Amino acid sequence: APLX
Amino acid sequence: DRGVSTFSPEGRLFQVEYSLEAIKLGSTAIGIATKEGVVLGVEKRATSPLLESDSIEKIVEIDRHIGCAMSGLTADARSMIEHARTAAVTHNLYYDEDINVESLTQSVCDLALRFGELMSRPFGVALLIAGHDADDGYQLFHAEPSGTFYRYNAKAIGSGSEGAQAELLNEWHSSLTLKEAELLVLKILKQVMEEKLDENNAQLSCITKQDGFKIYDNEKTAELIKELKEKEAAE
Amino acid sequence: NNYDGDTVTFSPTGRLFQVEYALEAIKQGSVTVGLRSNTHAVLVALKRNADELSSYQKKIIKCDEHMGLSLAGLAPDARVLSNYLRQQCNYSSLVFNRKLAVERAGHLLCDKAQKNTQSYGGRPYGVGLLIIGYDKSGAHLLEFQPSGNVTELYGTAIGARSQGAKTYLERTLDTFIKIDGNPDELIKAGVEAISQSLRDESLTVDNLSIAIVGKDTPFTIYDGEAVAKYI
Amino acid sequence: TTTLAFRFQGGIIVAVDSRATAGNWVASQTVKKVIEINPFLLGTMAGGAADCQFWETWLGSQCRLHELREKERISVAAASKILSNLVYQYKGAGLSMGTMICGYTRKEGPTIYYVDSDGTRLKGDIFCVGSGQTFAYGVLDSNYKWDLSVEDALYLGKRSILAAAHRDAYSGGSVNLYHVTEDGWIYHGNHDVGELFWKVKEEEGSFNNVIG
Amino acid sequence: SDPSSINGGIVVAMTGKDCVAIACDLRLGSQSLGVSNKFEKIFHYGHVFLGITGLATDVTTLNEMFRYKTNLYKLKEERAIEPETFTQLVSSSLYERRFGPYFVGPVVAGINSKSGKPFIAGFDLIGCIDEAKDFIVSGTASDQLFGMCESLYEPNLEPEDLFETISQALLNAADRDALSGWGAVVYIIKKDEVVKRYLKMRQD
Amino acid sequence: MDIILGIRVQDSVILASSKAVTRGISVLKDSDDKTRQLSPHTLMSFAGEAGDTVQFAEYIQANIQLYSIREDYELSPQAVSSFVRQELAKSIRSRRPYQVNVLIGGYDKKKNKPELYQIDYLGTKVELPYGAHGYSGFYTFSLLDHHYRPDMTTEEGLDLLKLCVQELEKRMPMDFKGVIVKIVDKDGIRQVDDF
Amino acid sequence: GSRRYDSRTTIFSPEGRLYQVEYALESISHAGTAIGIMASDGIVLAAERKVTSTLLEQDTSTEKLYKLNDKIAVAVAGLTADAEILINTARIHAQNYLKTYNEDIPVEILVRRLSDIKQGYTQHGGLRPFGVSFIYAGYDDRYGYQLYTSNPSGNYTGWKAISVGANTSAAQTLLQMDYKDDMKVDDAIELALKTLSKTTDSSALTYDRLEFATIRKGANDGEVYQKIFKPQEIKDILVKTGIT
Amino acid sequence: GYDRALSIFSPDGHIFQVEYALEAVKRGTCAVGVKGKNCVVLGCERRSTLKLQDTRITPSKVSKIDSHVVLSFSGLNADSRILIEKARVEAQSHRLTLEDPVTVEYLTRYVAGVQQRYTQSGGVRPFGVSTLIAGFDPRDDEPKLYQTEPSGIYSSWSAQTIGRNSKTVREFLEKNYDRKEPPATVEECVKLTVRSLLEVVQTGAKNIEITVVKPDSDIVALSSEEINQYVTQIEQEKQE
Amino acid sequence: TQQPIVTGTSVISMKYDNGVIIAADNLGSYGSLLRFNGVERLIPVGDNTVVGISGDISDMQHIERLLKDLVTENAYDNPLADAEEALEPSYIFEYLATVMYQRRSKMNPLWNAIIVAGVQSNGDQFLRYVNLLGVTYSSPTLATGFGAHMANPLLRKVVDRESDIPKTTVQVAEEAIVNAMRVLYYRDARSSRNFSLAIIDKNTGLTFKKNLQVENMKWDFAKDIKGYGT
Amino acid sequence: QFNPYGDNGGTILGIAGEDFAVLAGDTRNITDYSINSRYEPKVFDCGDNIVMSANGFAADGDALVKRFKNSVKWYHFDHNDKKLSINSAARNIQHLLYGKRFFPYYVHTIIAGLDEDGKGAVYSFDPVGSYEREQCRAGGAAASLIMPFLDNQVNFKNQYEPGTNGKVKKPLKYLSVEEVIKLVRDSFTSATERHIQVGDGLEILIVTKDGVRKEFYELKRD
Ligand SMILES: [Mg+2]
Ligand SMILES: [Mg+2]
Repeated sequence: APLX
Repeated sequence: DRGVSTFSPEGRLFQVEYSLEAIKLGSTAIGIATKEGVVLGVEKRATSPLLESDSIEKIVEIDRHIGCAMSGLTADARSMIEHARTAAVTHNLYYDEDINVESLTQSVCDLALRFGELMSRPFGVALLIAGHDADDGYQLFHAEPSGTFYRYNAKAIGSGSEGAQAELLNEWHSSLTLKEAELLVLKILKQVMEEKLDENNAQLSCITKQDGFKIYDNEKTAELIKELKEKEAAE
Repeated sequence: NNYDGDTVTFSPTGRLFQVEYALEAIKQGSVTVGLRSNTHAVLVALKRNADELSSYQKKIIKCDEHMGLSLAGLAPDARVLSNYLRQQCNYSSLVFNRKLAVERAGHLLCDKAQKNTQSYGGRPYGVGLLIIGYDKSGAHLLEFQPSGNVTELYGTAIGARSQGAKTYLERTLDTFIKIDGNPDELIKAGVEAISQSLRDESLTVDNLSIAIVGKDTPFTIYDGEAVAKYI
Repeated sequence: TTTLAFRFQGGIIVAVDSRATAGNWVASQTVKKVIEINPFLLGTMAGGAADCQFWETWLGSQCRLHELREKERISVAAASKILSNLVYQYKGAGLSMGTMICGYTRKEGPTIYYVDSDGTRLKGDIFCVGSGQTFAYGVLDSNYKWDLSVEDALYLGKRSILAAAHRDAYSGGSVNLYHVTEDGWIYHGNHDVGELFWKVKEEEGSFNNVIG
Repeated sequence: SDPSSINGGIVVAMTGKDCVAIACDLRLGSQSLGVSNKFEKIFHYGHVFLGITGLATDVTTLNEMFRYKTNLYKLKEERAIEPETFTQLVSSSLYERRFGPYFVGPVVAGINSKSGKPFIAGFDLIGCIDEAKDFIVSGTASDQLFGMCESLYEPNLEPEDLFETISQALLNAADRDALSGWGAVVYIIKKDEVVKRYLKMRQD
Repeated sequence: MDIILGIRVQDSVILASSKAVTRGISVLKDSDDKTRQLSPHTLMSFAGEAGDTVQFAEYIQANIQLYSIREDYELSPQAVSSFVRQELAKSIRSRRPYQVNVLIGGYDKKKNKPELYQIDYLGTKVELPYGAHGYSGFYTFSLLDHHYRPDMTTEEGLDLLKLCVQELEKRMPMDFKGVIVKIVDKDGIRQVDDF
Repeated sequence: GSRRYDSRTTIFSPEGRLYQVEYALESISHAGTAIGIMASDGIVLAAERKVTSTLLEQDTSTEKLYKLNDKIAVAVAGLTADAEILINTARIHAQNYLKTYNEDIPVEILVRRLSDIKQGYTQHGGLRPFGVSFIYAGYDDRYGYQLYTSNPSGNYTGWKAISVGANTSAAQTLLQMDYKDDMKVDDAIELALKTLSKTTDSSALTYDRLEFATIRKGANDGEVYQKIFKPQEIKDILVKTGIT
Repeated sequence: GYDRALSIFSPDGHIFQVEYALEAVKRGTCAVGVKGKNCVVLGCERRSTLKLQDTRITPSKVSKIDSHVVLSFSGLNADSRILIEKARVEAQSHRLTLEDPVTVEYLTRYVAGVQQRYTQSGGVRPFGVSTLIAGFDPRDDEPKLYQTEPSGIYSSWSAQTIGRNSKTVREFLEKNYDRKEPPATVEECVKLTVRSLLEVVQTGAKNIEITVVKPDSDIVALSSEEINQYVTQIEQEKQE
Repeated sequence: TQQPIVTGTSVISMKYDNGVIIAADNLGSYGSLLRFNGVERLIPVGDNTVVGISGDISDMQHIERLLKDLVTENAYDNPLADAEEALEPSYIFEYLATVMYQRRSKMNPLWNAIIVAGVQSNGDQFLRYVNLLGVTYSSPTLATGFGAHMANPLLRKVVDRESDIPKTTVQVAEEAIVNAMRVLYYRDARSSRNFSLAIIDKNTGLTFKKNLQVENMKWDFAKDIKGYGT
Repeated sequence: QFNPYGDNGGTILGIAGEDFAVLAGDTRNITDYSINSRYEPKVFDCGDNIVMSANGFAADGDALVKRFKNSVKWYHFDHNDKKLSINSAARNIQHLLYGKRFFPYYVHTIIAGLDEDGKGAVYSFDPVGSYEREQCRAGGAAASLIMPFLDNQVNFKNQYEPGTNGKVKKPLKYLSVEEVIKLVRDSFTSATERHIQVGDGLEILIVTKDGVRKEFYELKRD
């Protein structure tokens, strides 16, 4: 899952 | 004694029928639905002149597009409003949209029969739920402690309800403007109220698509009261 | 008299008065009719209003694509029972990939109503239901009573003055059962059936409620201008 | 991520990048890392994309319920504390959030709160949050004065994100600008780094490390 | 991160002729760092004395717990608890936390007011009673205390002589342990008088 | 978090607490006040795990304030310290313990005496003339062992405290951005603004 | 169902009274009188045992006066069994406070909590209330010597001198007559015994039908001592004041 | 758990248990609240059938909920302690989460909500208590006075009284209180409050309690002599 | 969290023009020990479905009991239990698939790979797979374990896509299945020579064949193989 | 130790036009180096003109689609047969995914349809519920191969107007359904060439105001  | 969830021989729930008598003792609340908006008005009915009338809160916001008026044991309405607000906001969280007025009303009415031997007794308060949504437009609902709700073009609840309802039967038509509806609520409230109607002992509100739910100021209502008296004298 | 305080008490003649009082709430309710052929099943319901300013209380509820019912009595109790049916129909689809048989639907409602007639604190359901559906064994019509008794029928009616429609359908039995592959005619027969229960009032456009399910027809409800065809 | 917000003479500037990454894979260049809670409240997102997005929109619902119940817009302090108390309940479960709650109220004035997933809650004038926070700090701190004009403050916030977008591999995409005043927040556009970098390089004369 | 040796400390008890002695050091530290030189490890409930070594938070907690329980005992029983009975109460209370124990090494000492008999006892962290005619030892210098007591001790010592023996046992044991020392206290207990003496010892 | 110190002198208790809040390779704040007033004559400083510290401090504050309103009376510093110790002693065997170390500086109005209590996250309480938590103690304790006297004034205590901060600023690896100093005496709690 | 047999112990009368609380107070009015008198240098607790039999073991007996902790005691009027339930709860509560704060519990805090327990039985649970009235006598360093009373309603009040149980009306009038603020313990002892002697339903007041206790600072320097009187000590104090 | 529905509707639409709880309030000692231009004063009756009382330790009639809000009551004394405790806990909880003390309206709304809950919960009877809640909102100088009752309804009052003979003192306040000009000072407000109680009380000795609340957590209780001076002054003006 | 103890190897299957065929050997292995030889791993449900199970045998027996109970429960208050409301292969599968996925979600799986073969009421062939993870899929040919690696390639030469199904007879289909079982006996170290085979046809119904043996094997060339090189 | 997750391979792709939207996905299903099925669809019509695909671990994918389809059904029951808008569906799916934040659905989810103004819409999700509306998204095993091609051909990234000195960008414009299907087919044939888990068949679901249409194309089977 992506992070920012 | 006897069970709380007991049926009478006529096929009605004793406690629900008795709570309806409590609502008849309550202060008058009137709602009128138009194509320009829905108007909600209530009798405040202060028990004493020392009581600061602006603290009497019988018209209440549920969401921006839904408002609510009450009559009966008004303390019972607090948890109903709390549930309504949570239901409205929760639906916006889950679906990124406004919740339909009918769906809100149905959610509030689900609480009604959750009593027995759940809470110990039915609610002793009736609610007028007014709002707008994109599908069915401007709507007015009467929510009872029986768990039943009817949509209305116009409706009165409380002590002066049966007299006010008969008046609403004659006056309502499908082309009423918002201004016409405002005056009509004031007119009918003044007829059924005990004390003389003014800006301090009566309160108006409305819900429109554009501006949402708004409770009127005492200054704004006072001018509508003055506009009403002048028009009745003018013929 | 002394034996009607709760549902857990039998009378000396073996009657359950609370269940009988619940049955009485159905008799006060507005009339609704059910009938079927071999291809379709139809519900017709007379809706009731509070006054001329109010809406007409909706009588018919959809349970699945192939099943639904009409109500007479306490509407909130119909909402509870219909919701249970929606869940049971749904459980059957998700777990078994199987449309719930209308007969099992009846058995499940019976058992749910029964539990409320044998325990202290609770009360019987105060509503009667007419369940229609189309499943693997064709069209079906059921009658639910809150005593727990569920009955499969060709046609029936419940509510106030339901005896008129029930007599009519008993006469018309041989005719309407063979209305196969013709929805509009089966509805006409149902609309004529409910007309035998009318007094001083007639069927108007915002008064009549019709529902139909069948071989190549999902459960759908008709209100408003869509029922003007049948008046 | 690189996000910042700083307080100054003319209110609050809020600036964020728009990149999302899954390891070295650039997942998105168009992520909205500012959430508009109400006309006077903003929230910034850094860390777990779902964690931030889910709980900050949830925060918005809690703020709406406050103003319905209390007939008054929620304070920045109370709004930030709802979020910090929420994440504290989940402490140890593995939530990843670096957020900034920025807004104006009458009693508080312009206010910024830093809130993160290990329960830290700090009031302050300047914060930079995310994998590129240090790069933003470097430019922001060395050019910050309280007496910056609205025009200069907007540019500095924009320029600080650009600095981080350039140097931090996990920052980039575009810059989203916001200005918070006594009258509420004002959006100052989406600025693609693709064009913004060269425009800034030419006009400012900076970024001499890069082949022109 | 061994709970029984974070804070340090020692307790020792001995019997004599119609008397008992119980002694402890005063150190409380955090591993290498000495923090407090006033941390007494001996408490009393009526005429029954309890010394506790180990994790200091549990030492404090258990003192408060046994004060609690002996106070309720006295109210209901209308008499002071005796050493033999208190020993059983300590054992029950520790075993109640079998799989989440207090990290302690308690030592009971006292004279039974009815029989006049000197009594001492020791426990492990989970309640096992260790009764002894001669001496009980506990703490981070327990090996050292065992060695000192076993060699120095003789039966039926007079109160004044018993003081010298127990003091020398503690002092010389403490000086061979990094986590024990920083002062010491000795209790001499006779049938109806109790003397408390602070010892001069090296402060490193 | 990191540096919290305490000194009890003749007539007052002085608490000094570092201003830095660091996360990763960034000092996020240099003006953080690591203390809460529990009652008019009782102050608590704190250091430890992020989030836990403030959450614990404010929880204790709420409980003492609740007690004050209920009884219309101020708990003694000894009573407050025992309450705090028990909460930490409970916490250490919880599913997720509070990793917070505290100093409690109070002035007992009934005894007319200052009191300083050092309590770690395990619930280890001691009353001390001077105290410290974390790596600070490894420098300050020996320093105070040498220079401290029990009959010192508040001013002498502040000079003694300056000597500690100077030593820490010389030998400590991290920049803790100075300290906020607060005094607890018969007249209550006040902050020294120029340190 | 079981609704049929429910007495509804926690409801209001049409007049706004709690039936069960009122009837519990009626029960207490037949119990042996207990008197508390607060002096400047101590407190006296005096109580009359309920009609005694000559074969009752008098010395190893406890009916009226109970010790809650070293600084607080109570005189009981009502059902003894009910009182012991409450006394054990109060004893535990005192120890909880001491464990938490390392200080002896202030008298009012103990009284309030015990009174709150009584209140609960009148508002919820459907159980009968405790048929007990207490006189609390105790000392703490905030208010010094204190007398309180609580009753089945869970309502408590503070007093200089007070009686519970039988003949409180007559007893209170007599206390109100002879009590003054600068009174000493030894005078209060005499007042307590004189009042019981006049209000008693018995023929004559004797040592075997009494329980007696004092709470003085008459120990050695700034500390409080509880003296539960022995039979012979009550016999002597009864002679010393000239009642027998 | 005990489940019985004790509060239920009767054929005429009344909840008798709630109405009988109001009778308990009517039995209680009189309490009065009067708000001035810059203050609120809470006056309370204390019955004099109780001599030999210890007034140092006896529970006071007016209770501090927080440093800026107070609560007085009429009715069952034991019942009031439960409401006061809950209110005090909520006051601290509000400060903890909102980082701001409660408004008087919010605190009143909470207490009223508790009372309402006990009117439709199984196994419980309503509180036999009506409260007067007075104080000042944080950073606000506008006086606030609210009233609650067993049913759960609450409202704001310029001046109000509850308890026994409250209808007599309400009559007094209705003609003696001008909305256009409230008591301009502390002295004027206390005097009007003492006057109103003197219509009902008996002697102005140790029968009247007065508590004055001013803005920014400024609450103080008057002593006997201070109150007695108002009693002495009012009686001398009366003989005219 | 489990580990399989007594285990069954491959289950293989395919569709043909009028129905489906499924097969599995009669072995219950205990690690490398070929412990039990009379194990039936094909379980019929009614006259229209056969469930073939590989993996843990204790869990297989549990699933047997569940299917057995499902037949009993379906018959309750059901006059059409042997007609329109009889258990379909699709119902049986979805039930098992639900159970398998629920058990994996509770981190306590039924350690099995399952193939449900049958014919629907409208005549359509049913063939679908489900395993311990709750993973489901359908194909003209399906196989578990080693069968997936060795049987599928052979069975796909007969029915490579949907359009090949009408062109494939029961004779050709059974021949391919029997051949695949021989290949598995050559190459799978936890296979036996004895196996069961089931045919569910839309016309002739359920035919259950027990005690089949692998035969016509090629071993003679082994005599010519000497040493490992030189 | 039991591992509750698996990887069923395959890849999916969503593109939005002016008055339409497509959601494509290959029909291959795999575990490790074996093919389970050459035709196992994973793009589904969920009603209300919403198409959905949850690619990754197929068991989780099927469970999610199943739950969302059910969510649509109950949305009708509870809100008077109201049409579930694509934005409302997206938010609902976020809560479905985040509800299992600490035991996630191992899938990349994409939905497609029309917004309330009749314009094409594509929404994409991460495994735990983070979502975003886009013109363009590829998901699954070959997402890293296809997505940059889509950036170039749908959003005209890195393409400048010839002769403008790299100053004027190629202007954005909507693509016709014919042009979009060309890009989908080329995207999948390219992905089939270079990714082992992609092949067998391609199924495209096209969504307009008239409904949902299907198109199928063969892909290489090696
Ligand atoms: Mg040593
Ligand atoms: Mg050393």
